[PDB]
Amino acid sequence: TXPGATXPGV
Repeated sequence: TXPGATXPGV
């Protein structure tokens, strides 16, 4: 996720 908590995706 995110970041934080990447994306998704990336």
